[PDB]
Amino acid sequence: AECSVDIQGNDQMQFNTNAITVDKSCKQFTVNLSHPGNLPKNVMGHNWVLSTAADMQGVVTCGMASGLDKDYLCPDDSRVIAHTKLIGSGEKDSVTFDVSKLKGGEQYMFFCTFPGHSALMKGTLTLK
Ligand SMILES: [Cu+2]
Repeated sequence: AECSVDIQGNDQMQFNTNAITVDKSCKQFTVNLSHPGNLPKNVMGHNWVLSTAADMQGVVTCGMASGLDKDYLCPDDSRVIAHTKLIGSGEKDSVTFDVSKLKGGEQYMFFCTFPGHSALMKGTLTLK
């Protein structure tokens, strides 16, 4: 089983994957996020945030006004299944979550909540 994925967010507003597969035999799944660019996090910060497709817009909106010092996420927001911190150029963060948190018939999305990023920085996550 492959129970981790490495993801990059760059200075051109791109994640390097659009779709993440979580092998259902994994008890835990890990995302290792890094930022290959030169731009600092107040200009081009990225996080990796997971929610159901239905919840994505609310999480993104709640985040846009939570501000930079809250990593553009509403604190202790239970719609967020898992998230990293907001990182800038040359930084990295990882998150590990319980695969039991994923419902098998549900649609999940991952995205960055830095204001405006999620138009491009989004993809699917699928338990299979
Ligand atoms: Cu971003």
